[PDB]
Order: sequence, then structure tokens, then C-alpha cells
Amino acid sequence: NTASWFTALTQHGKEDLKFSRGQGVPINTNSSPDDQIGYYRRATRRIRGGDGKMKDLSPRWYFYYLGTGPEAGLPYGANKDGIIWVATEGALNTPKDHIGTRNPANNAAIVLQLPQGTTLPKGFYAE
Ligand SMILES: [Cl-]
Repeated sequence: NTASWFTALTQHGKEDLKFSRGQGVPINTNSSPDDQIGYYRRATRRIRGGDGKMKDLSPRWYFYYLGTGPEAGLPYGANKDGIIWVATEGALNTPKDHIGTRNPANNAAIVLQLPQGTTLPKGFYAE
């Protein structure tokens, strides 16, 4: 059982996460230009509120390299609710099994950083 290599982007507003073409891949100096491609997957947790009924928390969007993670089998551009795709110029459309996912027992998450000039929808924040 594994985890995203990066911390999540929390959705504070009504808009799903979306990036303009060529944007959205997190910075990771340990990966190469061919690897800069993947998807974000929405994870929506539920909690028992103060009243006593269940409710959704803010959705969290986690990045996974193409061909890894909970949707490792999906090809780039696959239509699936809660999955959005991103790729940098120069990336290769091949599975990134060599990067894989993170084992939290032996690796901390990488703080998710987006390069300068990256635009986001309302309610998401870039570090
Ligand atoms: Cl947050």
C-alpha cells in the first residue's frame, strides 16, 4: 500500500482542479524531463460533525505520475470523475513505473511546488 510522492492540493472552492496545457506537474528534481506527466486524483474524506451526522471535508487532490498510483492502468487523457491530467512540454507518454509511488515508512512527502507562472482555479493555492 502506497502514497503520492507529494503533499496534496486542497480544494477550498466549488471548482474542480484544472491546469492549462503544459502546466501542473509538481517540481521534482529527482525526475527527468521525459517523466513530467501524470494525473491528480481527488480524495474526499468524510467526518462525523459536531451535530452527529457525516459530512464531506474539503477535497484533496494528489499527484501521481502517469502509470502509477490508484489509477496506474489509466492512459493519459482518460475520462474519469476525480481524475485530471497534466503534462509538461518534452514529457514522454509512457508509464512511469520507474518512479512508482511512495512508501511513507521510508520517505517523507515532497512539498508540492508548482513552477513560476502556473495558474490555478479559484480555491486552490500554490506554494
Ligand atoms: Cl490546506
